[PDB]
Amino acid sequence: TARKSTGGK
Amino acid sequence: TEMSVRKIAAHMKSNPNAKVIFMVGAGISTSCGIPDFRSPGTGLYHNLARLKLPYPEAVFDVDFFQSDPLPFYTLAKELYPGNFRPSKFHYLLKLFQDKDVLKRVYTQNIDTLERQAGVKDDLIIEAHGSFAHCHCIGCGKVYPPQVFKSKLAEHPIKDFVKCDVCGELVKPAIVFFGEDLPDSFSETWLNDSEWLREPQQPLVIVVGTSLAVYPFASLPEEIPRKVKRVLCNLETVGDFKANKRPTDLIVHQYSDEFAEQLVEELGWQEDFEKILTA
Ligand SMILES: [Zn+2]
Repeated sequence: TARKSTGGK
Repeated sequence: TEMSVRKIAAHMKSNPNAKVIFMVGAGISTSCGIPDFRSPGTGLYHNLARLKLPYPEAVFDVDFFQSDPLPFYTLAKELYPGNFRPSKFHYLLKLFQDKDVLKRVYTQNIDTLERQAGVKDDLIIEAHGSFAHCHCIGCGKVYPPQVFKSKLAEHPIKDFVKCDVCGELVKPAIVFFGEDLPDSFSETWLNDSEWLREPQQPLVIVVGTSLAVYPFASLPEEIPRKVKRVLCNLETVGDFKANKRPTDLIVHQYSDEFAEQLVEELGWQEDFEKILTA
């Protein structure tokens, strides 16, 4: 599922 | 500062059997001598700063790692457990555990200083991985950490570890930008979220994080509105800024100072000092 990032929603 | 710390103690003394979830980031280890890595200079990141990256997050970016593994190797040498002493705040987590009011600590840090302060493995969620093992960034094949730790001691660091199946680079199972988080993170948050939805009121305390890194930064807005949230941070950030709730408690304090003030508001100084002196 969830991948690490500085962005998002 | 004062009033919001009183209100935290007020909540804990009026809900004595309730447990607390902590969510923490790099701010709780700055006093230990681990800076927040985007700003280099004198100290831990000194020799990373010399041959320096095209962007601040390059050292924990899997694409940059692929292009040049030496900067991360150099950083990792400094970050293996055993280099640092946990902070007063880390030991506050151990004190909450001793008092049976620690539900979980979710940490974005890879310094494992929660563990090193004595928090039990069951109560720690290392959301961005750790040095406990290594993995191929291609295969995903798992390796013991010693394959990597041994290269870190060599002068100089060259011929980086590669996968014995597909030949891609192997590294500690720390979550770089661009990589998936460990399954235990989402699975445990799903369980603790249901527990937060179940009259001893729990409490969630967010400490020392800019809430700028996802998906970890999604956790505060997922706290139920009926559960009190605390932010202890130099500035109001994340969902506490974008979507303030009336019951939110803000503490603009350094994390060690917050630990000291809360411990003695709770009346736990003598137990805390015993922990600190060991
Ligand atoms: Zn592989």
